[PDB]
Amino acid sequence: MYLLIVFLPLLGSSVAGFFGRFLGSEGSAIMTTTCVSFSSILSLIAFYEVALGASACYLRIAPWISSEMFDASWGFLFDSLTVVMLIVVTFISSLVHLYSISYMSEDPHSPRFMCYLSIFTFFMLMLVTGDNFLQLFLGWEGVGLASYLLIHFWFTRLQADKAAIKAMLVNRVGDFGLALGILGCFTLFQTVDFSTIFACASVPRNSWIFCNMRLNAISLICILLFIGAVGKSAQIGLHTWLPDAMEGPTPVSALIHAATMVTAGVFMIARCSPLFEYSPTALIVITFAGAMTSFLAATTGILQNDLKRVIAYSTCSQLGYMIFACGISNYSVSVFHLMNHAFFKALLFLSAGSVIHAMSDEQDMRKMGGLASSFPLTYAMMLIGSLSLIGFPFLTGFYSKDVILELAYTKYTISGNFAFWLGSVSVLFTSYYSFRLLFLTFLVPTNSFGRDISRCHDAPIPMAIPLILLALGSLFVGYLAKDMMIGLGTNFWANSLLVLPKNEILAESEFAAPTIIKLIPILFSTLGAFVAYNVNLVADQFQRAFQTSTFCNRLYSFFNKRWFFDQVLNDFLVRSFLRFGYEVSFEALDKGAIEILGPYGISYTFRRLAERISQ
Amino acid sequence: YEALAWLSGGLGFFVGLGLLAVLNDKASKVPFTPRVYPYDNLRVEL
Amino acid sequence: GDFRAKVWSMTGGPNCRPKHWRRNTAIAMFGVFLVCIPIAKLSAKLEQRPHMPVRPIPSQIWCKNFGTKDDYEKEH
Amino acid sequence: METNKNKFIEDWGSARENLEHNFRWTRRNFALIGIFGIALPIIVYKGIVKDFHMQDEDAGRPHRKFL
Amino acid sequence: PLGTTGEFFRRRDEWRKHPMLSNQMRHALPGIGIGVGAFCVYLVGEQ
Amino acid sequence: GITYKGVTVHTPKTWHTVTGKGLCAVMWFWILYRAKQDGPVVMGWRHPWDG
Amino acid sequence: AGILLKFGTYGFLRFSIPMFPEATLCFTPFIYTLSAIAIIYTSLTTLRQIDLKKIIAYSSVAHMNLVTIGMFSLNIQGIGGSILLMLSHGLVSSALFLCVGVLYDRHKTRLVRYYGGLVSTMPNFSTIFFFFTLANMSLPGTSSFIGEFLILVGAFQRNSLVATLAALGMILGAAYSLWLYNRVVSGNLKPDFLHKFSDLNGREVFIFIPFLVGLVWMGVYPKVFLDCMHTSVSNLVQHGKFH
Amino acid sequence: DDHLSREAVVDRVLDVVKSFPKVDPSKVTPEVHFQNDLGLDSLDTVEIVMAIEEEFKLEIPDKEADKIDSCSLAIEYVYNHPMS
Amino acid sequence: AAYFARRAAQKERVRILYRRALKDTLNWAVHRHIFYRDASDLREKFNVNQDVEDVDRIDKLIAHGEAEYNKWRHPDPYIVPWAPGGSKFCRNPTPPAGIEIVYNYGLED
Ligand SMILES: CCCCCCCCCCCCCCCCCC(=O)O[C@@H](COC(=O)CCCCCCCCCCCCCCC)COP(=O)(O)OCC[N+](C)(C)C
Ligand SMILES: CCCCCCCCCCCC(=O)SCCNC(=O)CCNC(=O)[C@H](O)C(C)(C)COP(=O)(O)O
Repeated sequence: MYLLIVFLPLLGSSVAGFFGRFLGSEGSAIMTTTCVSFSSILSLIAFYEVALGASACYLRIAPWISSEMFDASWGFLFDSLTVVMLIVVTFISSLVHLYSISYMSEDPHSPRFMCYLSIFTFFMLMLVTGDNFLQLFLGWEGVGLASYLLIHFWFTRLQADKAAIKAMLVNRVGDFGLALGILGCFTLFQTVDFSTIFACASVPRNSWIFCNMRLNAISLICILLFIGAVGKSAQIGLHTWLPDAMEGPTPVSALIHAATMVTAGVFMIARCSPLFEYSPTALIVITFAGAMTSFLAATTGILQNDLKRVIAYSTCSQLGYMIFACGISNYSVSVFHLMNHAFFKALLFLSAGSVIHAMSDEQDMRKMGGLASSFPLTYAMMLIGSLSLIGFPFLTGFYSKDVILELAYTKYTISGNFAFWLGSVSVLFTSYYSFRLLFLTFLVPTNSFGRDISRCHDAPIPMAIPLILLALGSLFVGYLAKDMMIGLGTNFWANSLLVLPKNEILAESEFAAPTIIKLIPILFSTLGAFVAYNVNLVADQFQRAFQTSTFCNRLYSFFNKRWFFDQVLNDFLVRSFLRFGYEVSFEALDKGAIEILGPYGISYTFRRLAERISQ
Repeated sequence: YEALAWLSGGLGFFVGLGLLAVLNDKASKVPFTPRVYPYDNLRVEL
Repeated sequence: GDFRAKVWSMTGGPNCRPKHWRRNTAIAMFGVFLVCIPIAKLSAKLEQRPHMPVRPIPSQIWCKNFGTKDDYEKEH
Repeated sequence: METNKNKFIEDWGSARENLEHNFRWTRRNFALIGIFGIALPIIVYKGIVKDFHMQDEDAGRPHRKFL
Repeated sequence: PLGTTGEFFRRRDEWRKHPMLSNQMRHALPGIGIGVGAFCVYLVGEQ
Repeated sequence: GITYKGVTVHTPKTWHTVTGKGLCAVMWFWILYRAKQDGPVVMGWRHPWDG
Repeated sequence: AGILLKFGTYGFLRFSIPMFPEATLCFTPFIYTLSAIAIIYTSLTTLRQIDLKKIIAYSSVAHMNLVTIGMFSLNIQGIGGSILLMLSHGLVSSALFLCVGVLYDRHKTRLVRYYGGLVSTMPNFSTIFFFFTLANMSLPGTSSFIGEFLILVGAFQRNSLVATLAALGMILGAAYSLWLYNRVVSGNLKPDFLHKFSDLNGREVFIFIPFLVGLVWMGVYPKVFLDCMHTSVSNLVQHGKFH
Repeated sequence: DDHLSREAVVDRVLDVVKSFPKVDPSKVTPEVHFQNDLGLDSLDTVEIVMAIEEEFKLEIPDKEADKIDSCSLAIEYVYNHPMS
Repeated sequence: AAYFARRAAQKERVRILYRRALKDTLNWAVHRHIFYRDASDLREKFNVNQDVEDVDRIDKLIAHGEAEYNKWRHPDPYIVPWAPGGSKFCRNPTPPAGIEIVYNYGLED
């Protein structure tokens, strides 16, 4: 029963990819959807058997690496944190498979798409259910590979190839970080299993010799794990691959670039809660980077004019808040935001994909105008998604998006006020662009061409049912989960999370916080909505199009080009390494100096020495 | 080369804002005492 | 695909849509069910579940290991 | 089945293959070869040897000669 | 308007109106015409 | 459907607009009901009987 | 690239490590520096290659150099991972060079730029090449990962600097491996010099099947291989180490 | 993907040049040049080409966009493209 | 004089400049209602002089116009999706014209 959940997608993809000719372009899709749907059904069964019926099940298949106390095994970890992640990943995967039967119906390569996403779902199930680092690393590298593959779905696209390669580059930097962290765990605790490090992670307090100075092990391991997760969680170190990775198909950008793999590092750091807890130094940089990214994405996403690109910055902002909520030792609030976000953000992408499918793929908000009554269902879907994105009061967004800032204020440190300031400020920009998306599209006099208007063709049945399910989710899931995940002492995280008694700002927050701060995110959101209305519907002659010469248009280029960081990083690291990979080595090494004074360059004196001994 | 200064300047804004948080000293203005728990602040539990 | 109809395309060509795919789909579901039966049998055979459930869960209908790990001293 | 192999490719391929004829010990390239031939190996050698020395210092054991 | 090219653009794209979609400002919140009515009826009905 | 002067759009489906309107109405009702019940709780007007 | 590159490592594991134990300790840092600089230099050199053969010949050099880092780090993890990665390379490099050979025996180019976007024409070879260059990446579940990660673990038991450079070797190894994969199997076709060309016949599609099964058997269950060697490796590491 | 024939294009192409009021919408021909017969400037000609660009969704490259000064060349160029 | 070759580059340069300026101001003006006055002013600007005869007042004017245009590029201009630079060019491209694939290869004798 419990082994099935992770192997149905794998087996279904294997058969649908090896024998995709037999099942055709539709049988493969429907069977993959069937397999993932029953996987989600057994995931719900496991959720009932584990979450409500609190009893974690543990099963071990066979040792993977049976060396000197490196006993990595194929065992599985099914705790409360695992099941709440499963009921997200497999549910969203099944609904995206349903969505992609009709969306990916005119395309030739239908079975390959299904098999790709199904092996990817298997990899991420292995990640989530993994009992030790190596299995977790296996699923993590597998999901990275599958993300690269889906970016590379249209191989003939030259831009998509480069985007996938750059995504692989940043993912491999993350691989470096996380592999070093994982191995550093073994050199300390002589194990990689979750249940051993957590049981004994407080005893050691020694400092290591890590190649430059003497550093504490736990702090060093946590820093290395963060360097591993920066690429996967899309943090300040390396997160330039999300906006450029939207060249792939919409459903994968809908399914995965918004729900779980972007939060895969979040789930990883939450899983190892009683390892980051003993290093207060690490939590500082976690909060710092979370605020940094939540501000960067919000600032960069306000001047974008692309349908599928502007929302990627919103997803990056959400990742920033998730990392911040992780750094406050309140991962329960972080996973609460995770489950709230996985509904409405996926809903927003699915509605956008439904719109873009009907308008013949014209993802430029400069074009679409007022045809909201043409697409009322999708309008309602994305309205629910965007309102949950705002944190609309008494909706699934408010139960986390306001509580995170409230907890941010209640902690008093140097970086705490900084991070709280950035989180409060980012609300304005996030609301501004999330409302400009609804304003410049479907709420202004139309500018789209007649050839796209005449098409119409409202979203059919296959890609409307998942939209309906996500809409009904991101309207009541937050309310039904607020009490049962964060209930001021609920029995939902017996072994999934370790809450430090000292860094436990939950009880004092709700009562000692002023009433004014509990409503100021709402005021910021309303201010952003009013600003968007002014600049997009009334005052758009100078506030939207400014004919400035200097010092103002460069500001327009600054936010649009993402602080020019996509160019500085390239020219300063990738270009430099590309040049110096050959310039030094292939010229002044290998064949060269080792050759001119080596085999036959000038040591072949015998040819010049031949006609001197016959005298 | 012009784009390079924005990365230094942009990070300069954050450390400048980070310096402001240092000068603000949010840590010492807590309206609450440190938490107290029974059994010697859970000494046997730790 | 003018030439693409000549390649084998193990997972399916550009637009294959074979003459009889529904029967292949049905036999595929039957094969998946047959191959996942032993997976279920193995899963029910190895599952510890150290803690007893608070309420009767749909488990313990095929799983017999319940509360078998509250003896953490005779462990190899 | 053999490729056309147009003429504007094999010349560059042989130039990449036969680069051994273009080397005249220019001073800038002499510094470039010298640094990556000696200094970086020396720097990394000091790195590992001092890492071993610092590891042995904490344990208190005398340092190996490491010739 | 006047300017020898603004009017030229306006004349050809007079279909941009399409009265059903010239101004979708009445339907910003399509469910508020019935939602508030249902809410108020329940408010006065339960009491 | 019909064309204005060269652009014609298919009529939106009945099973789409009806569900959109009804679902918007029900979420508005849920929002307003949640405001009625625990509105004073999050605005500090009254505490949930804990003091 | 399948056997001859093993003579040096096997000779080190037979007549160098046991007979000269304290000499091995005294020469340990020098080998670390040589292997690290070899890994880095070869990785940077191989990413600007146009020869269809050297592109993976340098990968072989990088893997063999990474072998010595844990082979000379006296440890049960290091040596065990050394032989496991050695067998893994003996399989994966052989498979890659067979793929290059079949590519060359049809077109006779010995270049990289000529081939491009042939996935629509040879899908079976595309999948096989993807799996082989995927194993070269050192994915967990493939042959190279278990051995190579064991080498990293064993070296990090001894030293903390050099094998971090070894791990940095794979931050570019995987990158240029997928980039090399994308030169050939991706993009639009160029039927200006690729008029006619076929896919693998019955011989060379079956020849890879032992490679595939051995690769997956390495990846998912390497216990049987580690089972037969833990006595010999432990005896090797403890020789002349009385205490 | 209907591959609309020329007879389905000879009206929308003529619509923009009929809507052009600087010249009388009474002496326009499918074969006419705006530089001599209809007497247009050297600047307003590209305005009609751009208007066609919004009329029919297709990007005409900058290289030969200005070479189309006759109404025959515009319809010919939009018809010659397959995906028009 | 009387050589249109020298007078040529002025005409195509100014016409292409008008085209690209119209494209960039359409990029700037998301709403077509505010685009009307912007386009009117843009065409008036190119018609301000409209009467140059001398060979000294032709190259400097176009150079100044091009240099000022270099300051306004609108980093993200609109591109048709299937155009060379859009979101759907080379998505599912038509197969090339002619290639053949043989079947019997590597047989015996
Ligand atoms: C160390 C390995 C660990 C395991 C990794 C497994 C991950 C999957 C590895 C293969 C992924 C597929 C990549 C194949 C090459 C991609 C391009 C290609 O050639 O695709 C082939 C084949 O497509 C496939 O992807 C089939 C391969 C199987 C994919 C599914 C893999 C499932 C089994 C692996 C995972 C099993 C579970 C784990 C096992 C323990 C043809 O595609 P068509 O759609 O037919 O295009 C037609 C070409 N043309 C237009 C020109 C006419
Ligand atoms: C942020 C940057 C600040 C703002 C930047 C704004 C940039 C403004 C650029 C302005 C550049 C100009 O004025 S460009 C204006 C150039 N105008 C001319 O050359 C007039 C030449 N006239 C003629 O040749 C004949 O009358 C005739 C053949 C009939 C006409 O045909 P043509 O027309 O083919 O020439």
